[PDB]
This record gives sequence, structure tokens and C-alpha cells, in this order.
Amino acid sequence: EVLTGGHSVSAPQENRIYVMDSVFMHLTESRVHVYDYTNGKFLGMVPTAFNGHVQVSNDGKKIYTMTTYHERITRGKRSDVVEVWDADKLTFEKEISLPPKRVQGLNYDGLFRQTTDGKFIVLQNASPATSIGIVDVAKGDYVEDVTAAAGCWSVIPQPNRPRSFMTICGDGGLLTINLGEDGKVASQSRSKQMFSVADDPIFIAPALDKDKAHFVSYYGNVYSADFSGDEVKVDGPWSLLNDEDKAKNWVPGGYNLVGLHRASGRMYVFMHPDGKEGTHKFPAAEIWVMDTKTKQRVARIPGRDALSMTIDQQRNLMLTLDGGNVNVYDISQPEPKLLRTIEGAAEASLQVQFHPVGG
Amino acid sequence: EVLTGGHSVSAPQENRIYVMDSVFMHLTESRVHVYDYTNGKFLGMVPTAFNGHVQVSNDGKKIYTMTTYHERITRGKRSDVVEVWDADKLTFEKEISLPPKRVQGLNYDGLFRQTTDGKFIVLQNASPATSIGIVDVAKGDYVEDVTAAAGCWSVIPQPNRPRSFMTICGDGGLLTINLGEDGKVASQSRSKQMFSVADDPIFIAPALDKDKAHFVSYYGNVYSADFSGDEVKVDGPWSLLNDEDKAKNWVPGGYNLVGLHRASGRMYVFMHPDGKEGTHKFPAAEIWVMDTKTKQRVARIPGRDALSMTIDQQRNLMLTLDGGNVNVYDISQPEPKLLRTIEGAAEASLQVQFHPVGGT
Amino acid sequence: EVNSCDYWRHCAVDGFLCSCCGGTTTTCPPGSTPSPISWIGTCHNPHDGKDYLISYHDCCGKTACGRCQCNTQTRERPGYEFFLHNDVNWCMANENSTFHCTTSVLVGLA
Amino acid sequence: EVNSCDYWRHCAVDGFLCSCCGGTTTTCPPGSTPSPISWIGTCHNPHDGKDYLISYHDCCGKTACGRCQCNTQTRERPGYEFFLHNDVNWCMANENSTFHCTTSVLVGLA
Ligand SMILES: NCc1ccccc1
Ligand SMILES: NCc1ccccc1
Repeated sequence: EVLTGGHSVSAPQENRIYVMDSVFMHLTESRVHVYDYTNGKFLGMVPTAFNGHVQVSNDGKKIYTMTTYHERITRGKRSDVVEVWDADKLTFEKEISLPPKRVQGLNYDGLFRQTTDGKFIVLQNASPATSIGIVDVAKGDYVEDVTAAAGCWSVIPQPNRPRSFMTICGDGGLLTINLGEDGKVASQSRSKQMFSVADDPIFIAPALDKDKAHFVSYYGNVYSADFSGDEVKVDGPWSLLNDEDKAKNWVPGGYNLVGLHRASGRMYVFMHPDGKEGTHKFPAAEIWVMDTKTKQRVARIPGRDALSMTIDQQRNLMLTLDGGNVNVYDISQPEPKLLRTIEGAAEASLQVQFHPVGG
Repeated sequence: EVLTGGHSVSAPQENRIYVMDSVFMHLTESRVHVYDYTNGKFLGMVPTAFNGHVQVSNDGKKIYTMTTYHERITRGKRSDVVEVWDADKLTFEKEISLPPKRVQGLNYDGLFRQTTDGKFIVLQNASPATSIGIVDVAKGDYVEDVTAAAGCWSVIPQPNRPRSFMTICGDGGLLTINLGEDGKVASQSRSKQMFSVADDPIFIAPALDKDKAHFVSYYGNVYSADFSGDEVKVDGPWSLLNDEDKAKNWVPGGYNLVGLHRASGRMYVFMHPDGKEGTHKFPAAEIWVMDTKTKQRVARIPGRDALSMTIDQQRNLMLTLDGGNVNVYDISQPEPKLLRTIEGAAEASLQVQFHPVGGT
Repeated sequence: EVNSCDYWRHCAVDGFLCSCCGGTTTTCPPGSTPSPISWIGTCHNPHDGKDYLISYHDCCGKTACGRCQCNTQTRERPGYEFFLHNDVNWCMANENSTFHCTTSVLVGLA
Repeated sequence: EVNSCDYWRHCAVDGFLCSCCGGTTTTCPPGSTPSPISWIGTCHNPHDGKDYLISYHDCCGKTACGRCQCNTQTRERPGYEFFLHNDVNWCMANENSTFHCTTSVLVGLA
């Protein structure tokens, strides 16, 4: 027998999910674990050094990571980078230099995103002054630094435009940035105030439709941003809660805590009872399934202590994640059906993502 | 209130031990954990990147680490280094560049040592060809590559000479290297064959006296190298085992698995029953205490699944370590007495060491 | 008492308590460097019945301490209220941003 | 099984089985590089009753797989019989020496 390398991932792209393991106890050795959701098989991994972030290219061909190095890890010169990796070979291809201010923090989706057309990576900076950085993937260059986003946080791509995204600002409104084909800001706009920052803070995680996004609040309200036109129209609140729910102090909690099934308008939210100040990152007692058209709950199932989720539109799937284990649900019908649990997928993960299949 | 840094370790040096945590599950973030052995308090730590090794300077002032960096961890140019850290401030002082062949492997004491006079660090290389590297600490230089030690492994300092050490070779003998004041090889000699590599392989960990070293074998024999005279005199085997021991197939097992209490001549050894091919790294069912003069066992106590140990001659102590927990023993009398266990001292450690006290 | 996550002044710690890491509530363990910036918490002191502002500075430049991990969230808010937010590394602007442990520094009355 | 430490070919593995890591017993997981050097084990095949030489090549250049850790020591010897020794990183001479997982490659009859 002869040992060989150079092999590709053994399962098709459509089976693959990406569990971003922060390895917080040893955060300099964070990594992405690649799994087959159909059978729980471990397929491979990508090392991501200190507090890596990850996404897969919208065309499915590449994995992008964002990380920080130092010459001697705990001393020496800093290098913040985006790396491009081949998706099938799980090999490093290209390093893209960033200014030394990429966000270091827990793995919310909105810290490391891309334009709908896949041509630009859009990432959150904090120095601690905030701005949004734009990376031209084809050129392998950092091309724009959106200082207009100072005092805002996180990136919500608009799926109905090729190079547009929104961010949540300290005024309780949204800033929309439209990039040109060079990755430089082509235009921008600011919405009216959507929520009260002080009185009803929202979770940053969007329940994202093709032309609108919904947000849930610490107190269980729902806000919306409709971007079917060039100007974003905002509304809310409506409550997730009926009177019975209020009696037991149900509120949302988690990290990447919501999701939207676009074909049905169903919104999925992690909830727990006995909510009070300081419980907004508690594990889910339940998942609630909301009809966003009627603004009413349709179903509720056990939460399995999950903290983060993600949705695959075309296969009608939801993954949930409790930090270590990934649950796979069929959401083709209003009540999610649990298909399997992948145990020990990570030591400390708050983010799982599907391989894109939409092109 | 105001947050401040620049502080020194809170407990005095004589209270300190160093638990080398490989963190094998995340081997690029190995580190040294500093503990107070008297009360189990965590005192601080030194980061040691990929598969760090550690020792304390003989004079007790500095911590030496050895590690490997790459520019991008899993890609880019390699830098193998020794680092000098201040012991009381646990701060980095100096990097000494090594050629990119320092031994990467589990933390046996003999892979990273120093001459008795403290002037030179003596480390094992493997490229995979083996050689011994010499570092001049004061100068911050890599002084020479002892390629004469090809086919040998590990470093056993001779405590009765300022800059001499031995290594165990594939011929079943010992090579002795004597350095000049510049750290270069001044002379060398080879012993007669001490043990059969095929029929009675020894564990590399010495039970080290001032002028001799004892070694235990896979089958429970003991060998000796005496370096009191001009050249090394070797002998053995004698058996650790009586008839009852043999009938139950007791043999040694572990990693840093032996120690010598020099004032008494007591040797400490991890043992387990039902020994056979493949059990030489099994956790200790017991610790046996042997009198090396009478060649008799004088005590046997539960092993607490220990794998590695170390002895302090100055306070008459033995530490043992099971991978995660450190047991502290009083060995001032033939039967060791367990004082305490420090739980959760490491995730994956096979080496603990005391901060040196005295020892001139 | 101070090494517990429910010690009153640790009400918005996301990290390892420095007091378990060879430091104290207001001092970095040896060889780790204080952050000049921090997230801020408002914590109730149940012993005098008053609310205090606590500044959660990190100690930086050494790898994760690993001891006394807490994830408490009283009055913590998302990144659009950035200095109330604890899911970011407050070592981010240090010479070395590697996160070691978190301190809980009393600033004064809220 | 092959993912068990008790599988006959794995008799001198100190490491993570590559077959649990997106590879197989004789292929590195994607993006990890085979070592040209290895330690060697002599393992008994209980099916045909014959002893075989197994070459334990590491896969390198990625961080620790973490799955299917084994520490089996049949016929393993210390570093003075260097190529029979498994307490060293057999990735030591690769372009990147970071250890990912261990393969168990059948060489032939002992
Ligand atoms: N809140 C401390 C921390 C450190 C690193 C990443 C996230 C959070
Ligand atoms: N092949 C066993 C191994 C790998 C890395 C480090 C030590 C030992």
C-alpha cells in the first residue's frame, strides 16, 4: 500500500455543513469542521488560528476564512487576513491582507458575509471604532472601508440585489450600502428608526427573506425591514407572545437565534420561559414557529438547549446547535421533524452553515 | 480602582512547580502551568505554541522553553527556538534560534536539559537523523551540533561535572560528551554495552544520582552507569521482582517513570501487573520503592494511575502525574505519604518539575 | 467568593476570571497586559444595595487561562451599543490581542 | 471496525486515526500532507494468523483532528530504536510539521 494525499472531500457538496469551532478554551486553534448532515460523517476541516470566522462562497467553489496571526502568536507583528480555500480539496489558495482591525468576537453570521453576487466579501471591523471592510475576491484585495457605518454593527446582505447590504446602527435604524462593481460605495441610504435601542433592543441575527428581514427583540417583539425598494421601509413591533406566553415570561434567547423559511414565511426562534434581564443568551427550551404573514405562532417543539441555527431553503432543512452537537430537522411541514443529532461536532461552536447549492 | 500589570508570581519560588501541558488535542497551544504545590493554587502560565518543552534554569532565575513556530502556523517558514523567560514575572526575554530539527515529541525530561554548571542548554534534535544541540544561554547562540550522537537518544547530565552529559545509543551503550568552555565538544567516550536492545530494552528515564544513573527495563530489570571515575562503568541486570511479583507479571510502565532520592538511595518506580508486549506505557497500579544498595523493595503503595514523576532532593518530595492531576508525596521515610492531589492541573501533561531550590 | 461567577461584580463577564488565573479581580496575572478599553456593566451590590459601574478589562498577550469561565449577561447589549457588548474581544486593540482572562474593575456608583 | 483502536493494523498508533478524520487508513484527509517517514509496527493479523509490518505515516499541515485518539504500543521501542518509536511526531520533517492524524499503511509480511 502507498499513502497518498491530494484527495477531495468524499461526499457531494450538497451534503456538507460547516461547524465553526471557536475552541474557546484554546482559541488560537479554532477551526471549521466539515460534516455530512445526511449521516453525521466527519469529512475534513480547515484551521483558522485565533478566533476564526468562516463562510462558503455563494457559488459553492471556495471557503473563505477570516483570522488573525502574529509572528510569534502571543507577541510579534499582527496580520489580519481573509483566506481563500478550495472547497473540495480543503487546501489554502490565497491570503488577502486586511488592516489590523478585523472583528474579534463570537461567530454571528453578520460579522463575515458576502454580496449576493459573490464578488465581494463584506466584513465587520472594530478598532474599536467600527467600519465595514470590503474585499474584492477576484483581485484578492481589500478595496473599501465604509466609515459611514461607524456606530453600526453587522452586515445583512440584501438577496434581491447583487451588491447591497444593511447594517444596524446606534440610532435604531438601518444603513444600506450599495457597492459598485469595483467594490467601492456607489450609494447609501438611512432608514427611519425601526426600534428603540434603549427600550426594546433587537438581536442582530436577521430572519432573512429575499426582499425583507425580520428581527426579534429581547422582550419578544418582532421588527421588519422591507427592502423591496431602494429605500428601506421599517415597521414593528408585533409580539411573538400571546397572553398565556406572557404569564410565564417567555422571551427569545441565543446567538444566531432565528431563521426564515422563505417559501412559507415561517420564522423560527429559540425561546425560553422565565425571561428576565440577563437571559438573552440562554439556551432554547423551545423552538417556536411563527407565521410572519398572520403574526401568530403555528407550532412549538423542544429546543434541545440549542443556541444557534441555520436554514437550507431548497432542501427544507434547519440545523440547530447547542455548542457541541448539531441537530438536523426537516422543515418541509410547519412542525419541524428531528432527523438526527451529530454528537461532538465541536467543542465550542455558535455557528453552523450549509454548503450553498443555489449558485 | 485601576487594572495594573507588571506583577510577579504571588507565591515564593520554593512553592512552585511547572506542569508542562501538551494540550495534545490542540497541540499548537501547549503551555506551562505554574502551581503552588503547598496549596494547589494556580500561579500563572507560559505559552509554548506547538509541542512546547520546558525546564527551569539551575540557578532558579529563568524558565527555558523550546518550541516551533511557523509564519502562518500550518504553513509558512518554520522557526524552532529556545526562549528565555523571567521566572518571577513570567515574561518573555530572549529568543535563541535553532536549526529546524528540534525534537517534536512527548515531554521526557531528557529531551531538553542543561549542563550542571547551567551555562549550556543541551537539547535533542531529530531530522529524523539524531544529533544533540548545544545552546550558550548567556551568548544566546547555538554553538554546535553533536552529530557524534547519531543513533542515540536523550540527554543525561552528569551532576558531578560542569559540562558533561551522556546519551543512550542503539548499541545498548552510553556515549559521554564533554564540552569545552565554548560549548563545543572537547572529548567523548563510549561505554561497554550496558543492556540488550533486543532482549531487555530500558526506559530512557534515568534514576539519577550525583555520580551514577540507574535505568529500568521493559521486563523489570535494573541497569546502572557509574560515572564517578574517568570512564563510565556499566552493570546489570538485577531484578525489581520477587517470585510472587513474577507470577503476577509485574513490570514497569509510564513515561518519566522513575526517580532517585539521592540521600537514601531509594529508587521510585511505577509498576503494573499482567505485563506483556505493549504495556510499557500503562498507568501505575502501584509505586514501588527500592533500596538500590540492598536491591530490595522497601515499600509499595497505590499508583493512582500515575504516568510521570519528579523528585525534589532538597525538600524530600515526590510528585506524580496521571495526565491531568498532580499528587504530592512526602518521601522523607521509606513509605511515601500522600499529602494532597491538585486536580485539573493540565489537560494532557506527562511532565512536572519543581522550581529549583539550592542544588549547588 | 470572588472566584465564583455569581460574585456581584462579575455580572457581565464573558471570559475567564483573572482571580483564578494567578491574578486578582483588579490585576493581570504575571506577564499578561491590561487592555486600555473594555466593555462596561452595571451590577447590583446586594451587600450595600447600590448599583455600580464595572469596567471589564481583559488581560492580553497570553493564551486562554481556561479557569473560572463565566458568561453572565446582566444589562449586556449587542454591538450597536458597543461598549455594553461582551461577545467581542476587548483585547482587540492591544499590542497582542490574544485573550487571557477578564478583570472586573470598579469604576464607581452607577 | 477500522475506526477502533483495537483494529489489528493499529497496534502501534499514537495519534488520531485518519479514517475518523475524513481520510482512510491509507489516505490523508483532504488538505493534509503525508509524511515521507514513519514509525513501523509489527502487528498480528488475527484473521490469517500472520504478522505484518505496518508503516505509521502521519498526515501533516493541519491542526489536530481530535477524533479516534489511540495510544497502542505493541512492539514499540524507545528513541534509541528510532523508527520503532511512537512518542515523536513523524511529521517532523514535513514542510509543515503540525500533526493532524496517523495512517496505518500495510508494507508486507514481517
Ligand atoms: N469576551 C472575550 C472574548 C475573547 C475572544 C473572543 C470573544 C470574546
Ligand atoms: N505519531 C504520534 C505523535 C504525533 C505527534 C506528536 C507526538 C506523537
